[PDB]
Amino acid sequence: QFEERHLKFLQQLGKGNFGSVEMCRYDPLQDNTGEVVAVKKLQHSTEEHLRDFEREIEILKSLQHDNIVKYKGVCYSRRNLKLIMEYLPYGSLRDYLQKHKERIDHIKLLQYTSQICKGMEYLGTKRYIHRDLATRNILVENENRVKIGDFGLTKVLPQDKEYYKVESPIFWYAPESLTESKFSVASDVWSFGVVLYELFTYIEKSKSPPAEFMRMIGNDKQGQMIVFHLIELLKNNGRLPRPDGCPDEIYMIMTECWNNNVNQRPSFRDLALRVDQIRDNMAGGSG
Ligand SMILES: N#CC[C@H](C1CCCC1)n1cc(-c2ncnc3[nH]ccc23)cn1
Repeated sequence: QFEERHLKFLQQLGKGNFGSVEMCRYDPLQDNTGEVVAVKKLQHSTEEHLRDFEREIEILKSLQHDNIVKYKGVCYSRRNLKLIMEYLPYGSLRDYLQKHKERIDHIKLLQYTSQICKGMEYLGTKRYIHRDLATRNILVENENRVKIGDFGLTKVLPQDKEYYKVESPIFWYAPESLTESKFSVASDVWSFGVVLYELFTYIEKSKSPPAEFMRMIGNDKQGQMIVFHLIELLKNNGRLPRPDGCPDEIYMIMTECWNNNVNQRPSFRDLALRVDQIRDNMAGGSG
């Protein structure tokens, strides 16, 4: 779809563990008048990583939703597969919320929450598991609209099961992901609860899930024993605390998402409805 020669690098936007995203100018008219785009490429183009990247591209191209970053096309010349997507200039929600927190009230946080929920509801209709729902993977287009911005870990559920068994962001993981490496819509709901916690702490680093969990566990632990003591903590119903200023009903949603019983966690459809109702009530539909 895109031609390598016209694409001009401008600046790096983000770097993951296997890919990076660049800000580039696509200029088919060679007049520098072309659109600025975001370009994802692999750091190391091994056979494994390229096969994974191809499926990620297929996943994004199949998604069309207001709250999912827009696929544009692919670009290659010989092993230089790149994914072209719409550029969102406010960057990740983490940076945005940090910079603008004093101006972002709870009604606005719930607007972002609702948009994330509806994007995930849409993902569920395709039987996709995101596996990395966290504010680092949410992008901001404008002050009224966020989009799920990265799908590098997203899996398609197999046809015989409602879960996929597969360096992990352990402080966002459901207990069965930690113990059984099992990922499902329900483990995405668990991670969504952590996202809600991130939003209502305004991405303060001292209150981040890793900082909170390590204080609860003990900083003497490293690597494997961190995971062990996190599992024991969650099994014993230890949970992240209610953020300062967070309404109790919003914390209650977090804690329902963090149920150890997978079957007890809410659906994204129900989360979107409840968040929308809370937001409307807070804005003056109930006071
Ligand atoms: N979301 C998310 C995180 C993702 C990083 C995580 C792995 C590659 C980079 N990332 C995407 C961007 C980005 N920024 C601005 N516009 C964009 N469009 C598509 C991705 C994108 C920046 N970092």
